[PDB]
Parts: sequence; structure tokens; C-alpha cells
Amino acid sequence: HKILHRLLQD
Amino acid sequence: HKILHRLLQ
Amino acid sequence: EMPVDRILEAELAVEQSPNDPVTNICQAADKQLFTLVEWAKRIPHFSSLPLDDQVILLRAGWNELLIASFSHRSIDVRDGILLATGLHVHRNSAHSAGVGAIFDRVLTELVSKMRDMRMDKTELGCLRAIILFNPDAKGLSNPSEVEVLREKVYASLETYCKQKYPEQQGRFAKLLLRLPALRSIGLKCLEHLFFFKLIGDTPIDTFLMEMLEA
Amino acid sequence: MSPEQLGMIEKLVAAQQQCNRRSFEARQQRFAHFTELAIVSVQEIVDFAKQLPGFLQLSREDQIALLKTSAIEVMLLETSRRYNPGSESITDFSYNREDFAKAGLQVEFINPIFEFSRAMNELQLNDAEFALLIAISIFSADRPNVQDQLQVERLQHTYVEALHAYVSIHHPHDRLMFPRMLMKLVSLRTLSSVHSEQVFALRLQDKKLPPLLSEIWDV
Ligand SMILES: O=S(=O)(c1ccccc1)N(CC(F)(F)F)c1ccc(C(O)(C(F)(F)F)C(F)(F)F)cc1
Ligand SMILES: COC(C)(C)CCC[C@H](C)C/C=C/C(C)=C/C(=O)O
Repeated sequence: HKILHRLLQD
Repeated sequence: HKILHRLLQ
Repeated sequence: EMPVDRILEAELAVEQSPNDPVTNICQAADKQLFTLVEWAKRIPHFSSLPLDDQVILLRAGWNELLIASFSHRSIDVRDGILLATGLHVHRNSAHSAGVGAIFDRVLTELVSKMRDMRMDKTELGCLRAIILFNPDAKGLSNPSEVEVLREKVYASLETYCKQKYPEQQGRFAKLLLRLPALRSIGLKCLEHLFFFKLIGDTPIDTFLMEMLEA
Repeated sequence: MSPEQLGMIEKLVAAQQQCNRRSFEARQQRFAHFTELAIVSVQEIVDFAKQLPGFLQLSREDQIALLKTSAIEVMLLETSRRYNPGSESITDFSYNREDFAKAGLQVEFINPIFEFSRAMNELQLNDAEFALLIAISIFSADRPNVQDQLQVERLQHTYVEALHAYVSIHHPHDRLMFPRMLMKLVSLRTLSSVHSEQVFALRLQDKKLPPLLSEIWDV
């Protein structure tokens, strides 16, 4: 859960 | 060791 | 060279007051440790690497070998596993004893899939030979000898899956995609045996004890 | 085998082969180097995953779960390409043991990482077998917390049979390259574990640094 969600939904 | 060895023999 | 019948033979030859689950398990591991060596000895070729190699591979590979063997033997147990001794362990106790999470992991990635596919006994014996022939073992006189033997199983077993099950396309890979989980799972089970040995409050036995003192 | 399989591999190589470049003692900072680097990978790995037929599909906590613990395996796999047998090193500048040992890593986590790189280098795989193999490595049903376990073991299988076919066609005289390769995933479970024990080692140092790293390596 987090900096990943930003790399992902993008 | 000890036990394994002698079973392997 | 590596014939699948001589493996299943081994698979077969080794064919078989209160219950604490960790006391019961440890007793069961020990019992089996002894017969491990006896299963080892009937693996075409194992007999014949140098002692110090035979001893590194049983040391490195014993826990993953007992597990596979018990998951496999546990096929028609329900939410559980069946100790070599006849005693059972089920989630309720596994969870009690603090081993909850890999116990279920063992259930979901091994006992189960070993059900869904009906992995037969040759297939097990071969999965276990491939396991026993472990070329990454620190200390081996000749890692490539070990690996050549391994690869003898791979060709025996593929070939075999094309015999008994010609309609299942990838069954040989299904067979082996079990070994990476077998490995993570077996690493975690050991950290638990380590922590059970250190608390001292769980009764370890002679053979398993030697396995657990590097 | 199938032209379908073959076009999927081609799209994968391309997929990798383009992801594969968006491009980047007081000397602790040596370490915080290694740190800068592992981020670049983590970036590339999510970049790769997203492009995989099926990956955006799954619940994004799945595609989190898969990204989170495939990461070193994949990063180890690439460290394994990108490895020079004469140098005993890894790449215009390059990375010794003493280098690895120069940042704080200074145990044998290092020796495993390097022993693996010489084994995978010897296989002498190519751009297809590598990506194929990374994509299997990512769709591991068995990662910690994962809703659609059948979906994952299922998109796995596509890559698995593609590679079995690919190998059969191209290593006509060495068909054990397949279970040989497939099996590195197993060795990849041990390396990864040795990497946590590495992460564990210096988190009593303290270091942690990078938000992203602590995010995957659940610190
Ligand atoms: O950074 S690596 O050099 C690397 C380079 C290029 C592409 C991916 C990764 N690398 C080596 C590995 F074998 F693992 F792939 C590596 C990965 C992770 C680490 C660490 O996680 C960190 F912190 F350094 F980033 C750690 F050293 F902590 F364990 C160190 C080195
Ligand atoms: C919950 O799992 C623990 C860690 C307690 C068991 C780990 C598995 C090792 C291999 C111990 C053996 C149990 C055995 C050998 C059962 C059997 O075959 O009887």
C-alpha cells in the first residue's frame, strides 16, 4: 500500500 | 555429526 | 540410468496418554528421519556419490523431503495432515501452537494441489529425487555430478508424464511448479523447528536434534 | 510453437526491451547508491508487469502482492544478465564483491547473489527466455496475501507452456534447459530469503532508507 499505487494507477 | 553417517554406512 | 520404477519402489518400500501437536510432530520427524536414509539409498545413484556428499544432501534436503512426503500422504485428511505415527494435526492446533500460517500454506499449496491433480506416487518419488539431488548445497565435492543426476529425473519424469497422462499437456511443469513453494514453505518450517529447539520446552529426539545443530 | 505463442513472446521481448531503458568511510553513500539503483529496477519491474496481458485486470492489491515479493527475484534475474564472467562482476561501470561489500552489505548475502549470477550466466539464455522467465516469476500463485490465486497460477501457465514450446523448438538437443531454467525460480526463493535476512541485518543498523524499498520489503 502506497508509492506503488502511484507507480500503478498512472 | 555421528548418527546419519553410520546409517549411510 | 534413472528409471522411474526404481524410484516408486523406494517410494513404496518406505510405505507404512496426551497429544500436543509439536511433541507429536517432532516425534514423527525423527521416526521418519531414519527411514529417509533408507529411501535415499534406493535412489539410483545416490548410493554412489562420496559419503561427504551423501551427508550434505540429506542434511540440506531432509525437511523439504519429509514435508512433501506428508502432504502427499495427507490427501484425504480434511483441514489437516497425517503424521507417520498415525496421529493427526489439524488447523485448530496448528494455529494454537503458533505455527498457524505455514500450516495453512502447507494445506493450500501442497496437500490440496497434490489432491486437485492426483499426483501419483511415482510423481512424488521423482519430485523427491529431484529434491534430494540438490546442486546448490554448500559443501559438495562435485555440484555438477549432483546436477546431472537431477537432470536424469527430469527426463525420466517428463517421459513418464507423457506415458501415464498423455492428455494433460503440462503435467510435468505442474509437477515442478510445486517445488518453489515447497522451498519457501520449508525454509519457514525450519525457523519454527529452530525456535522450538531454543525454547527448550518441546521434547526433541536424538536424530532430529543432530539435523538441527549445524 | 503456435504463431499466437510466438507473437506473444515477441511482444514480451519488446515489452522488456524498452522498459529496459528509461535510463536513471564517510562513503555510506556507497550504500545509498545501491539504494538509488534498486528503485530504478522496482520502477522497471512495475513497468514491465503493467504491460503483461492480464496484470492490470487483477484486483490491484493482487498486482501489488505480486509485484511486492517478485521484485528481488526479478532484480536478481537481471543482475544475472548484466554479469561479466571475466570481471567476476556486474554492469559502463560495474560491480565487484568488494564493491557490494563496500556499501554496508558486507556479508554473504553477497556470495549468494554472485554465485547465482555465474549459474544463470552459464545457461546462456537470451532475451526471450529471460523475459519469459521473469513473467513466470511474477505470476506466482503462492505470494503472501493474494485474492485470485487461480487467476495468477493461470496466467502463469500461459508463460510456462510458451517457454516449454519455445525451448523445444530452439534447444532441440538440450531439452532439459526447460526444467533447468524453471527450477531457478526455486533457487530464487532462497536468494530472496537471504535478501530479507540482509534487509533485517542493517535495519538493526538503523538504515532503512528509501520509502519505496521499505514499502515492498515491508519495513
Ligand atoms: O541494486 S542491485 O545492484 C541491482 C542492480 C541492477 C538491477 C537490479 C538490482 N542488487 C543486486 C541483486 F542481485 F539483488 F539483484 C541489489 C538489490 C537489492 C539490494 C538491497 O535491498 C538494497 F538496499 F541495497 F537496495 C539491500 F542491499 F538492501 F539488500 C541491494 C542490491
Ligand atoms: C508446523 O510445522 C512444523 C514446523 C511443526 C513441522 C515442520 C515440518 C518438518 C519436516 C517436521 C516434520 C514433521 C513430520 C516429519 C511429519 C511426518 O512425516 O511424520
